[PDB]
Amino acid sequence: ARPTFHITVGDPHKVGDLATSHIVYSVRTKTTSKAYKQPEFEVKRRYRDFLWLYNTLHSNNPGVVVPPPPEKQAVGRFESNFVESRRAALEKMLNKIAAHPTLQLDADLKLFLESESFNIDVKHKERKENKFVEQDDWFHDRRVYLDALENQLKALLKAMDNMVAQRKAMAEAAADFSASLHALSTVELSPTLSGPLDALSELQLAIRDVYERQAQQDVLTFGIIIEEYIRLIGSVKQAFSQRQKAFHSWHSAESELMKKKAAQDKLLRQGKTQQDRLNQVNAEVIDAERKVHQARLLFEDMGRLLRSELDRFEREKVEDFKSGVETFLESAVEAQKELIEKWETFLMQ
Amino acid sequence: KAFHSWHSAESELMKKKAAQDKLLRQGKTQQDRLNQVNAEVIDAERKVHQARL
Amino acid sequence: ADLKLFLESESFNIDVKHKERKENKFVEQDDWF
Amino acid sequence: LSGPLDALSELQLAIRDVYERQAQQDVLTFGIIIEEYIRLIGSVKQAFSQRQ
Repeated sequence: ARPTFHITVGDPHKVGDLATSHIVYSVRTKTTSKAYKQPEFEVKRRYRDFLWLYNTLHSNNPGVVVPPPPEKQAVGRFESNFVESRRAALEKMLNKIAAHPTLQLDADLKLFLESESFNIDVKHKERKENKFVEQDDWFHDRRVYLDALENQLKALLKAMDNMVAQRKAMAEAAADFSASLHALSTVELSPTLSGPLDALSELQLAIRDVYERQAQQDVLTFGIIIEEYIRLIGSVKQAFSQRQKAFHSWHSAESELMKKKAAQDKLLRQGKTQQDRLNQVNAEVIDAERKVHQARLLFEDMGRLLRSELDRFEREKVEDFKSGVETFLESAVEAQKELIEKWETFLMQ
Repeated sequence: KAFHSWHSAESELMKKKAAQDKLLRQGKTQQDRLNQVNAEVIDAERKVHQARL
Repeated sequence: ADLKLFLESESFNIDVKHKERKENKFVEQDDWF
Repeated sequence: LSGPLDALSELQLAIRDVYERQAQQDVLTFGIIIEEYIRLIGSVKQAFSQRQ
């Protein structure tokens, strides 16, 4: 039910130009999930609703994840692709969250997916309105690697940008190389020389297209999967900050404990202590003692949750780049076949 | 005091490590100067390991 | 190593060379001399 | 995992290379031959001038 939540994000009611206009998607939840009311609902959410929503998920789940959002226009234009990315980004975000029972439980989200009126009015409606060193170590080890990996992923991202730019001329080149060959084939009046010139016009126009097409096959596949990760790596950094907070609050609980115990010792070494204050300070001590224990306890299990997540995440990353590598493979082989056919055409001339 | 030295060593190591990585992924540091910082990151670990122990 | 880099990189010996440094009895010896 | 990831290093490059390769393979061939004609053409341009 929780992962068995079925989501189509479709219907790109892409509100026409404003230079910032916001696509509204059907969100059809067909859901056998019993974390979603409707076995089908469609809502028609707009970008803004989701981003917020995404944030809401962020908000209701205290460290408890919130993967990347609907796609950013922070590099996006409003492109079908971009909006698709958004659509996808959601799909993904949603997908996962649904196969995480908790994020899927956000009530706003139930209402959101299962009612069209946007996140907002839903959101009113809902609130009725080892060593200490060894533990620090894994956290720091972790931070640091994925910090390094992040700077790499930022360099790899901009590598992709280059690769798309470096498909251009190339393109402009083979587009004017075709015209060059073509041009003289219309002005030369010798059929059997004009014709071959013409055949070579064909090869270059054909190469231009095939090259340009492959940027959308293989390079864009990698540029999407790299973009996905930087958000998600981004997100466990937000999670990490919740855990350090969890750490901050514990340590405050502990400092509070020591203050109250130190006061008790002082009352004690006056040598006559009223029994009133001995019970009151001690009681508060005991409440502090729980606060410390509970605080340690949740914080411990946040790191444990982070471990379980880290090994999943790590395996995931490999699978994507293999499918990534598969998209490259299909384009490369297709390119060479297409080229044999180009070759054949000018044998027959 | 020993508790004080040991966390001191640990905050100093985390810093040293951090300087190292940022210098590295500046991507404009020769392997000579990297080696000077790296060695010092490893001496800080010994300062943590001896102080904790 | 300079030579590896030298032969296996064109930028000349020089920048390679920065990059690499990360930047017996008395009678018997005297007789051999 | 290191190995494959690295293996993917080799590849990309190997491929890269092949890609890289091709100007030199082909493009260059052409650039030369293109040039050549142009050389004649220049010269016959002269040829003409002589004729004038």
